[PDB]
Amino acid sequence: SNLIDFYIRNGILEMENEQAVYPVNLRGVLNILQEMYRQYLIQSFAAKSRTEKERLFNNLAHLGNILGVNAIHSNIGSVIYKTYASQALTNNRLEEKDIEFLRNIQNMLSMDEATCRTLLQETKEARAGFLFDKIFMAEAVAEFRRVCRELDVEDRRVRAFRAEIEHAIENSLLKESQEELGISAEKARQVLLDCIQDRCEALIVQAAASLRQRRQEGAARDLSRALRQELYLVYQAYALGTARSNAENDQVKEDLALLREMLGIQAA
Repeated sequence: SNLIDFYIRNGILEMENEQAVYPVNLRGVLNILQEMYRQYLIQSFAAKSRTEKERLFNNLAHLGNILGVNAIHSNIGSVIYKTYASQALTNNRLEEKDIEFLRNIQNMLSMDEATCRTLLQETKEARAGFLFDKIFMAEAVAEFRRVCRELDVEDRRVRAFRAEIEHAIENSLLKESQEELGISAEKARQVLLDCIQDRCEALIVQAAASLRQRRQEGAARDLSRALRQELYLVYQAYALGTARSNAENDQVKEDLALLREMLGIQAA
């Protein structure tokens, strides 16, 4: 039966490749017929010795003889034999290492230029992990824009800005615009109003929270005034007004006024 069939397999009757085969199966777990070809095939894609080169592909033949074109399937094969070991060199270790291992990979395979037809297909989405869930960080969400250009070269503007906001605030002005321009290197360059509606609803919390009880809203000012009750907080502007006047340096002179012109411009 499938019992005299496997007993026909008693024909192929390898121990090695046979065992290894079924072994590669029952284990990994399945068309008794299927893996049969499978394992064999990649076993052939191996190193030659004129007669093994023969028995193998020769029985590899008696195989198609079994199944008995569909042989495009021997392409769905290496396909993953690639994709796997492929994206294997995924997480940035591109090198001459990839270069190296890779080729040789497609070597013990068929694969015409199709290589690329995946080389990136992989490298491609290879990013779709990171820059997709760029949230779980922002320096990475940017790290995408870092390398997610290196290889591959919609609220995509949201993080773009958020990662631009958090990064910019923590973080010259116009060449850093080039850092926010790294964002225009992902999103449009006209979404400053999703930037402003994104950098405006931030200043507040500092106003609301710094402004609450004992000593200062001078801090929530220094950093929130790092942008570009009513007179009460205009006193933090008064507070540093003198507190800042901690040197009366040439600049201290100009940064104190316009700034105090901002809390003053952002009057109330």
